[PDB]
Amino acid sequence: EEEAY
Amino acid sequence: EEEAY
Amino acid sequence: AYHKDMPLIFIGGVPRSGTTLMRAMLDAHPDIRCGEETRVIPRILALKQMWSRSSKEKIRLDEAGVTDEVLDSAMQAFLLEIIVKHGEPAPYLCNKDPFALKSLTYLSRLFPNAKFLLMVRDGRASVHSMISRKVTIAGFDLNSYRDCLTKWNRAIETMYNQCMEVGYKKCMLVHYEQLVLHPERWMRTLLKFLQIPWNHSVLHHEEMIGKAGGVSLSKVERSTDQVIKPVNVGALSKWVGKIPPDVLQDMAVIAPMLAKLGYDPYANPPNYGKP
Amino acid sequence: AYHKDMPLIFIGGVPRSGTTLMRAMLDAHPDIRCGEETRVIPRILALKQMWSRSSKEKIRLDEAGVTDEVLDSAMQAFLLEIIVKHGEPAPYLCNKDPFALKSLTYLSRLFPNAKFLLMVRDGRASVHSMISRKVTIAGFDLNSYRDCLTKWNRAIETMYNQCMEVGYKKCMLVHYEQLVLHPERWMRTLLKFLQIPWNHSVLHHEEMIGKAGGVSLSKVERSTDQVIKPVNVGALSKWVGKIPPDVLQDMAVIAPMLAKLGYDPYANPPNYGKP
Ligand SMILES: Nc1ncnc2c1ncn2[C@@H]1O[C@H](COP(=O)(O)O)[C@@H](OP(=O)(O)O)[C@H]1O
Ligand SMILES: Nc1ncnc2c1ncn2[C@@H]1O[C@H](COP(=O)(O)O)[C@@H](OP(=O)(O)O)[C@H]1O
Ligand SMILES: [Mg+2]
Ligand SMILES: [Mg+2]
Repeated sequence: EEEAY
Repeated sequence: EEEAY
Repeated sequence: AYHKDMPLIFIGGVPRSGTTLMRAMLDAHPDIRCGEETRVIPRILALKQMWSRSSKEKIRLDEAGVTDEVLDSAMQAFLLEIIVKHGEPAPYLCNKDPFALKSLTYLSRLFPNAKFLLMVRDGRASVHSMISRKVTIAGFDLNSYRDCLTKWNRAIETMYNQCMEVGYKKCMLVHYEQLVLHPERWMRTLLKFLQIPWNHSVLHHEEMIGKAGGVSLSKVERSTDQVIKPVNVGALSKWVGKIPPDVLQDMAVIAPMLAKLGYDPYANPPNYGKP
Repeated sequence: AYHKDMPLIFIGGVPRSGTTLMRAMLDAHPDIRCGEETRVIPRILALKQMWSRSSKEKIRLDEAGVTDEVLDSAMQAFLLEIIVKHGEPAPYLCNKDPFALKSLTYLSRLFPNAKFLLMVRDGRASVHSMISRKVTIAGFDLNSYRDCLTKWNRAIETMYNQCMEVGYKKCMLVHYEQLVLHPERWMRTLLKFLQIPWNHSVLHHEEMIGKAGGVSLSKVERSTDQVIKPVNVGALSKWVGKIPPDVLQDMAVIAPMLAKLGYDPYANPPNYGKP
């Protein structure tokens, strides 16, 4: 996500 | 889908 | 009236294992409504599972106040709205989405009085069904019997282990071959397991098709052409002779769940039993 | 007490556009709680959006009884459970998730009395911020100012168009530069737009950090170290001189939203104004 957004 | 399942 | 402690029924299993027949037979009971596959339930459940598995993401959600208890409450609210509103009301609501039981243990936690029915079919029958009928499933390469059996094995094992974890009072293995061979015996056992009183109309599901308090169908679902017929033993062993010999030789290695679930991996076909 | 018709506030925009500051300023209002970024809200909204865009999939869900009305009820219940339960209760509930406003029009339909704040910042400032601080956003390539300004452009265009569609009573464009240059002027306009009484504490958000009825921060959110400080004009044009000259030359081609939003695409920097 993962990513910060 | 999208696939069937 | 509906809430998270209501007695829900969740039918599932790997696709092409008689899940539509199971829910159609229960739908034929006048006090039970299951309805057609929602589709959204497996996806939101699988989404939720991706968040909880990542420990990195789980920390970020807990720091935002989006704890397990908050998520569960939102999951509960979402799933109930779908389950309750997508079909007609009934004393006993039911849900059939095959891959929802990949989150069986989690669904058991969200819904304490929910009971589960894991449909189990010979993997060679289910794999031959999806390949021959060209049923598209995510991950399942329909050119390869080896690949599909490997994915069948992985899928059914995950659901089985969860079914076993919750126990015999919450989950029940339902063998497709046994269901079609002895439909009265099993439907009587099933309704006793679900703690719903007996109604003979479950044995005439074909006569309840499209009827009020009966079996609602989807014109775009892949099991509709088969379920409209009465219960028969016609699809027990249509798979035999169609699987390649290298796969047949490796069958126990590819699909060790066959043996665990009482299917002889080297019988072509097994003796499932006779009525 | 909470329901779908309640007066909600949704803050959003492209990440690195002063959305955390915006929500923190509102969190300093004793009657308003916004809290931390939920993270799940944009993802479930995005998931939903994919089902409704696909006309093939929309047919199948409707054939299963999972209609717009059913889905919209399920979404309403899920989103309210996150919004209400992830933070402390308050008269005016708020939600800040930057990309939630990619479903602005949909949220306006789901929540009829909800009001929206679309934060707008000079795209060159947002892109520079996300690149220099290494803030990862899905689809944004942080090794390219060109690619980030293109993705910025597409994102803000989608949200801007939806903001203008719902109209001036439902959505208000809020220019970050104007907010930091004239914080009393704009907070007064915002609270009048939101129909919430004026309270000076919104201008002392740094004194309400971690306090009861104040600003709740996440220790792993990327704006926390800036938002603890008082409002300043220090981040208006840190981007100037940091963008490559090929991208500077192509600015109006890459980001036509700059000019649409009142930013000069060849001023380095524009005259945003002075306090
Ligand atoms: N009335 C009925 N009697 C017996 N089997 C049935 C049936 N209706 C459907 N089935 C079986 O259920 C299987 C599909 O399961 P699912 O609903 O999980 O996709 C099909 O297998 P085949 O495709 O091998 O014939 C089909 O034969
Ligand atoms: N108290 C404050 N005064 C002015 N700007 C602030 C602020 N707190 C946060 N910001 C700005 O908000 C931006 C991040 O926005 P978001 O919260 O939407 O990601 C940051 O830009 P920079 O990273 O360019 O400094 C930061 O400077
Ligand atoms: Mg019924
Ligand atoms: Mg407050």
